[PDB]
Amino acid sequence: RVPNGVSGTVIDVQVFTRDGVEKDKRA
Amino acid sequence: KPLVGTGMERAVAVDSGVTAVAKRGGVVQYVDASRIVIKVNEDEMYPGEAGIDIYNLTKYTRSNQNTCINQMPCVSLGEPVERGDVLADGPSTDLGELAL
Amino acid sequence: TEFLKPRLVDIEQVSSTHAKVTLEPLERGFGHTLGNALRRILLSSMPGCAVTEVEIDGVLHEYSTKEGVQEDILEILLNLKGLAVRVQGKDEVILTLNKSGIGPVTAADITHDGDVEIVKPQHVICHLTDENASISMRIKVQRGRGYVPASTRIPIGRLLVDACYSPVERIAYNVEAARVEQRTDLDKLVIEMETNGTIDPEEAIRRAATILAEQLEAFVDL
Amino acid sequence: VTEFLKPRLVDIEQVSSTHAKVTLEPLERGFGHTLGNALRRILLSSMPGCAVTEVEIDGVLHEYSTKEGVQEDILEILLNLKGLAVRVQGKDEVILTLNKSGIGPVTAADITHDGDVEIVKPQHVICHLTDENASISMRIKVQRGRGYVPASTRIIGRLLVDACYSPVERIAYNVEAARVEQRTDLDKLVIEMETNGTIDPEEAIRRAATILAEQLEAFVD
Amino acid sequence: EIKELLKLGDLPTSGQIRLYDGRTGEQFERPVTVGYMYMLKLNHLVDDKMHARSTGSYSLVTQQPLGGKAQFGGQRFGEMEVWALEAYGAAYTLQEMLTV
Amino acid sequence: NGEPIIVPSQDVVLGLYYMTRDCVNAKGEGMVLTGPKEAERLYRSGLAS
Amino acid sequence: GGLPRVADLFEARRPAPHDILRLRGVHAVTRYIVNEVQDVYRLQGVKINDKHIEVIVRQMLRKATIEQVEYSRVKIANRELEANGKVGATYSRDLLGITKASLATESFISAASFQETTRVL
Amino acid sequence: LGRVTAEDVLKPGTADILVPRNTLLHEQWCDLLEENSVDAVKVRSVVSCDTDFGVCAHCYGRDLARGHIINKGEAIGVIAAQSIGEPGTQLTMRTFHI
Repeated sequence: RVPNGVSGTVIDVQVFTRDGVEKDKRA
Repeated sequence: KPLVGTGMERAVAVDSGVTAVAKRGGVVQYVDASRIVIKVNEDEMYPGEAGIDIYNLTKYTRSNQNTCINQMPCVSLGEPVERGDVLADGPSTDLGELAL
Repeated sequence: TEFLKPRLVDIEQVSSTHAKVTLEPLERGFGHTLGNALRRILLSSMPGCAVTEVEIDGVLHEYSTKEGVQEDILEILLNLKGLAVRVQGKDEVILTLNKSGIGPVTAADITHDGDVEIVKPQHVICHLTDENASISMRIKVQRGRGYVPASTRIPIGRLLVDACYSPVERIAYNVEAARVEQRTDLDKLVIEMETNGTIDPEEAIRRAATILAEQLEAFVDL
Repeated sequence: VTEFLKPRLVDIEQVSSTHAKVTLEPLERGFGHTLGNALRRILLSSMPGCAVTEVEIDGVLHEYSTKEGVQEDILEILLNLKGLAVRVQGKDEVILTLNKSGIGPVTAADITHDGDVEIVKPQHVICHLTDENASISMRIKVQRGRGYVPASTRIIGRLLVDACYSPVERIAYNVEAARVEQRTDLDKLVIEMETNGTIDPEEAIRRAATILAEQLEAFVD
Repeated sequence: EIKELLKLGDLPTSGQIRLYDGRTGEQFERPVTVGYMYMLKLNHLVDDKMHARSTGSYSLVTQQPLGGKAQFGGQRFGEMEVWALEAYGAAYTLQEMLTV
Repeated sequence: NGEPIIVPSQDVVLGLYYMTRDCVNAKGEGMVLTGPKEAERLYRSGLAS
Repeated sequence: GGLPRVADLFEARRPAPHDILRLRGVHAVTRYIVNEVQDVYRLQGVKINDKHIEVIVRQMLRKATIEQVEYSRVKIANRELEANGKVGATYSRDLLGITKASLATESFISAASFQETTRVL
Repeated sequence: LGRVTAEDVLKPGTADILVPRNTLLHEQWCDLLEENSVDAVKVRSVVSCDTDFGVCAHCYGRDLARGHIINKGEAIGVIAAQSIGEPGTQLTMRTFHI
């Protein structure tokens, strides 16, 4: 999923959910 | 900072709004890499007020051009500060002067 | 068809990082030849020790902060990049640092080790601003020569730094006339050395001369 | 950490009997200049040899004097004498005599033979004689020394001649790129050498390297 | 005023000094101007501009390669390049580029 | 037209122009040489301008 | 002078080249146009050989009248008729600007490619 | 320099011929004619050619990019158009230098 030729480090992850149903363990 | 300048660096740096400027004078009470606390002088307090100022800083945020925005404190513990003094630096700023 | 050979005649120590070396005597033209060869060799091929890795307890990456510490992790790494250490007997060592209370954290706070020497104890690393704050870290030191970026050489929480192994900072040289018995065509060569305090001038001169002599063997060919 | 690269490719090409090109590969980054400059300096200014230093001519008392019966001038005669190569064995100062009569080229084969002294190029032209009446008589001084000494730094009808003790006529070097298994930052050294025929280029290179190496004996361990 | 400041700093008032060659140790034949100047790094990095392609994806109506580094595109051979190839006389290169 | 298109400029012109100029009372003035190689030797040794 | 002067010389704008050709021969208009263009180009120090302007001029004058037809067709027909010992034809040459000369060609694909697709089609 | 003599041209002296008709004038011929101070010469031109659907080599003359005479199968119209067009464009973007 990382575009070819681009590296780096992960510093932030965001999760967006509406008023619906279901949720994940990481969320 | 530039060794050779014209004298307009402070105006640009302060009026841009990328730094942190003291609203009221006082004494530095607590400081770390991401927060500043100021204890306000006696003759600048409204009645019935605790009298502390808290400044939170921006840390590693991306701009519209995928660059970096970061603020850094430039005061020590127990220092006196007046009104309009620079408490933290923004991107491309050195002690309150523009530095590209 | 015979030449006079030079020798070491004087070593003067201005301070712990500044030195002067004198070679005497020399024939016509040999001073500049030896001076330029030695200057070129001394600035690129000397060995040294440097910090290569670091680990801090609650730190995940270098783009973050720690509560009670005035600097960022990246500034701490940049500060650690300039620590000078003398090591004997090994090519790798690990040091531990622990500190608590309000104040500066210097190189004198590192746990003592039998065969490791720290030459500038007053070097500053970070500052603690809270009375209920503490720090603990582990630092890895290796030996080498040259300049190796971290990207070229390549768990979560282990941080790499760029390694600059060279202990030499500045080299200069001068050629002057010499006083010899009844002869007025001889010179002396003076070399001025500025380093970080982790190498001996006499040993450096001997090492450079050995490298040059070993490189000159291929030209006596068949 | 104390290990350094050593060259593994040595190439020699002989363009003539006195002209050679040598290629050396590979070297550490920056070592080509270090070795080439030192070798060039030593070859240019410090090698020993023999050369002609002074000349005496019977019919000439001044450098600008004119001698009848010869096509060339004193200046050109000195220029021809400056390019004469000779080897002297077991001495450091030799006087040679030259006497010639007739009409034709006068070359180096006309010098009086004297063993312990040998001439590299017998057919080296000295001058020409035009008429039967004319004759030439002259004396040559040969000494030993190092490098190059101009006559301007030293000034009975004696004429001074520039002294060329060094056997090297031309030296040059060049540095190019080389790689060893993706390590593409290494050096390659190329050397061009021309001598006057007394010795061959390879012997001169070996002698210069020996001279340089013997100067470091106190420090190398 | 610049010359007075230079004199106060114990420096030549012409602004020129002697330099040596680092590869041979020889002195350059004329004095050279040396000093300090302020430099900037602009947002045109070669990491964002290098691109190459051999084969890839094509359009829908006109079955020609797509354009743009973002979608792995090819370069455009326009009218003026066709004129240049016509002026050279290279018929096979032109036919190769136009069809295959 | 007919004129060439590959022509030196700037640094090359300056270098050749500097080599080919002459001065008055320079070092080594008034010598007699056997050829260009002697001139190169004299220049490299530092004995002539 | 300048760029518009050149762009107006090649389109035979009326201030004459028409009368110069009709009265003194195309050999004169060739020299006239060559000199007029080189006058503009020589002020700035630009060197161009004279062949190329002659090529453009030859392409400019390409039709004839005796409606309007192609010069080469008329020449070929006259040669064929004179091969049989008959009476040929007499014609007067024309001259057009480059924009008009391009749109009047025996090929309609190139004309449609140039400009004004709808009218040509 | 690089044309072909259309008609009879001779030396300035009477009844003396310098260059034969239909010759290509290279550097040596030009120097020779400049030695005798030749007044004027007649040459062949592209515009006066009877060839239909194209032109012929001798009416064109020398090919300036090589030196010899022009070869068959060369597109001279595109070359002429580019040669005329290019200098005006280069004149454009150098104005701000002054």
